[PDB]
Amino acid sequence: LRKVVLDVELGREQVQLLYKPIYDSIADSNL
Amino acid sequence: MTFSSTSNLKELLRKVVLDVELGREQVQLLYKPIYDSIADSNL
Repeated sequence: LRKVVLDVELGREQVQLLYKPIYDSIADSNL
Repeated sequence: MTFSSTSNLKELLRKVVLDVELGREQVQLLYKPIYDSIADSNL
């Protein structure tokens, strides 16, 4: 018979960059 | 002469029935907001 999969919601949660409002970014490859 | 004499002869008297509005209450589907439908005719 036909095979059907229960399309359930799994997978690890996405992670967000929460630090940005605090730190003052300094970007330079010369450091 | 008395109406009580002819009371039993129901076929002579006008038949009137008072409306009652009797029946069965409609049954709504309350579960719809909670569930996610998966309609497939070959499950």
